[PDB]
Amino acid sequence: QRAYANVNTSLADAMAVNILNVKDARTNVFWADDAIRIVSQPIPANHELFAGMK
Amino acid sequence: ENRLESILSRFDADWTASDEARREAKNDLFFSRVSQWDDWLSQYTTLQYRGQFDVVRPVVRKLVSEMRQNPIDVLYRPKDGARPDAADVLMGMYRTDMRHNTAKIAVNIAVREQIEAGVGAWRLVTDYEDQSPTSNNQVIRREPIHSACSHVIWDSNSKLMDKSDARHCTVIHSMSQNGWEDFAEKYDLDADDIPSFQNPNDWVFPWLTQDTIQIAEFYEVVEKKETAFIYQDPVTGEPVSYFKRDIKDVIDDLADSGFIKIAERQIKRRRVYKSIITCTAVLKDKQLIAGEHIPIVPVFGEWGFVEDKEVYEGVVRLTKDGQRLRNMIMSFNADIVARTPKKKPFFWPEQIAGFEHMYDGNDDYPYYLLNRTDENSGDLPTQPLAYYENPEVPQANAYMLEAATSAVKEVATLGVETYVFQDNLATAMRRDGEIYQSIVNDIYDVPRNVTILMAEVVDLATGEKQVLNDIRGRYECYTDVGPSFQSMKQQNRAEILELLGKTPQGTPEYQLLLLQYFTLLDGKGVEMMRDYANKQLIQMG
Repeated sequence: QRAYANVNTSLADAMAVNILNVKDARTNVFWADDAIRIVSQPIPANHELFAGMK
Repeated sequence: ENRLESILSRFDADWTASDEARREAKNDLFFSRVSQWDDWLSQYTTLQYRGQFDVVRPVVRKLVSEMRQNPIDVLYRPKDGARPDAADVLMGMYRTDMRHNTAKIAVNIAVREQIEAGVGAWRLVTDYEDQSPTSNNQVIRREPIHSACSHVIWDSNSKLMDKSDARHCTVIHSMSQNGWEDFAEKYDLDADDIPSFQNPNDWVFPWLTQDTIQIAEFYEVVEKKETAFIYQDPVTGEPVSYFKRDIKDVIDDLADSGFIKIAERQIKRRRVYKSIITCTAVLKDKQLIAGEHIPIVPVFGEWGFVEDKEVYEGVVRLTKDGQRLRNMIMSFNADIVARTPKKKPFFWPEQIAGFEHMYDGNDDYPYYLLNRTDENSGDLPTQPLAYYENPEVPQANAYMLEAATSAVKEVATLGVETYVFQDNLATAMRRDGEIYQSIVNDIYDVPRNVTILMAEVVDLATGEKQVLNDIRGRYECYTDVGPSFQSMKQQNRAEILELLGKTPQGTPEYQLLLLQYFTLLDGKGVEMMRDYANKQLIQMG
């Protein structure tokens, strides 16, 4: 379980939470190309809706 | 009035008319090529055994092999009253540019789709070659059409099997991003403006990526009277050349070369125009292509009209009900075998309390002991032991499995033999020969034979381009169907062997044998025999 660690210490009682967005600002977004996925499927053929619809 | 509106009205009419047959053909292709368990993405679906126990596929394989063992090709033959060798040049050109792997593969694809779905098709196209051209620095090649049932939409008002009375036809192209880039490159289109058209496919399988880019090619045939120019050949006679084929290129180069116009008649012919269309605009308008016929050759299985509605069928459509029933019954029986309690004794816990280790399965004991007494009931009640009944396949399931398999075997018998399917393939090849002859007359350099040698009368324009000059006495041969060959030498060898097998042993037998040695291919020993045979024929006169 320790093999998956990603911080040094765990949350220790009254630790202050710093907010990092303090003014309105449009966001620039970076990522690694596989970090976002778009899972798509068709509407099932015999759905309750789309009953008599070709 | 809009060209796009007229084209789309025609396409919508044909697409709506051919709806049922296309859906059944797509279902038959999916049934015989992907999976007999249809209905992907049915919302109400849990995990249950769905096994595929096949009986139609061996039949389809047998039929396809039978059709493959008996190839059929075009065979041009001289007409009635024509010169006895009126078809040699055309046959040579056809064998030359139809010997490649692509033509064979296209015919095979069409035949396999004819066997399974009910309709296949292929196309004929003309390309420019500088290394090995058939004639006039051009080639004519045959190309495959996959899923013709959904990718080729024919003109609705066509009552003929080969679709020779169809005035138009649209072929749908589906491409990925790189496919679209190559398509736009080859047709000089805008690759930045992604195109769109009717999607002819269906997300029926869990294929993780499907195609997205669609174009259409709309072919139309216009039959009209156009002006022809009658000249006088500087060698002898008077030829007829179309005005539109030399409208600007060599209209005065003919005069410079020494052609004097005699008269001018109006002759009625057909022209084929192609348009590249998306669902929103027309990309290419009326690009004129070579030939008089639409370059698409369709192949059918069982074909007909029911009530102003065309229906076709293969070998798979009728067997689907029996196959699906058999798959379902076998799945039910597999579930019976898997999830059913086995045959074990029924015990009261007090009957074996204390001897629980004698029935676990070991073989350490010579018998089994049971408790006999209870303190509050004096003695244990006596009743014969019960065992859980063994799993059994119901008589209904067994009868239905046998009867469904029998029904499939009884209905999956194409013909008695593939005689009718080979005849439909022969019809398609005859139409293919007609189209090829027209295209050859349009673009290739067809020599005219004189009885006074082949005389190719052509000339070059001021832009160094050469315009072929084909006379109107061009349809000197008709189309038949014969064995498939790769070259005229092979065809001549086959003819000589056929004559030899029937001629009795006389003087023509010697003649034919020496002729065979003459026509034989070349090595060293066969070279010696061929030299000897030539010498013998010459010295016998």
